Amino acid sequence: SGISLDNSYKMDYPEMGLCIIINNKNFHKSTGMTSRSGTDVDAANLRETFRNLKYEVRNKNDLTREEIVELMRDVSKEDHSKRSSFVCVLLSHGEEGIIFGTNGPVDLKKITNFFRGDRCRSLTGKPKLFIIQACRGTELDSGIEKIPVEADFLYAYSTAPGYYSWRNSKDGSWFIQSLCAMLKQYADKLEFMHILTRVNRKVATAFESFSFDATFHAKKQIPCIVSMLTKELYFYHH
Amino acid sequence: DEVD
Ligand SMILES: [Cl-]
Repeated sequence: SGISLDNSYKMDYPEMGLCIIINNKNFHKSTGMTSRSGTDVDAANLRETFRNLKYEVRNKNDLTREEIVELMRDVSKEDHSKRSSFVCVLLSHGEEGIIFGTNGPVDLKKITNFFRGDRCRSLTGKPKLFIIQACRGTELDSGIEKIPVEADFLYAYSTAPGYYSWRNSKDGSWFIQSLCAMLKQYADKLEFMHILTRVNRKVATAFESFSFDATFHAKKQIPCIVSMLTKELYFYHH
Repeated sequence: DEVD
């Protein structure tokens, strides 16, 4: 055959892969964590968006820290040989490096480790995407105007390190709303990083918080793309 | 608007 290039991930396997959506809205009273109103809009938006991208979506609601770990481990033990990639969306409360189960925290590292190049062989060399809508701290943005086991991972964080992440009780989170809109519009045209860059701009420009509390009013947000990917990612093929 |  002619000259061949390996600049982009092979996305023409029989299946695009799984899209696991962990939607945590209601938390155990003892944790003291509030209900995440609007998260169902996010979960529904994501399901439809990835459905159109041909992913095998599995929506899970209100999972405990134990159930999250068990789910991830079981999914990582599946045979992904015929799957092009893997997507996991986490919608919940959080802190830096942590996402909350309904009854307690789960280190993000524990979840992602199940999918390491050496622990999930059927996903080795394939893109593993973790989309996280959760806080990464308590800072507010005031605004102005052999291959590595950690390789082939992409973390599409909703907010910058150490910052709160915003969610609208009626429209859903700023990040997820934007992510889904950008995917629906550009998934058949742009490489993934370029799509996520559009998401960054949308969140950064079109949203500003409104709150009766001066401390939380007029705040801005910027998502955080973290890539360990080794190739360009296009959801379309041929 | 609420924070997570
Ligand atoms: Cl928080």
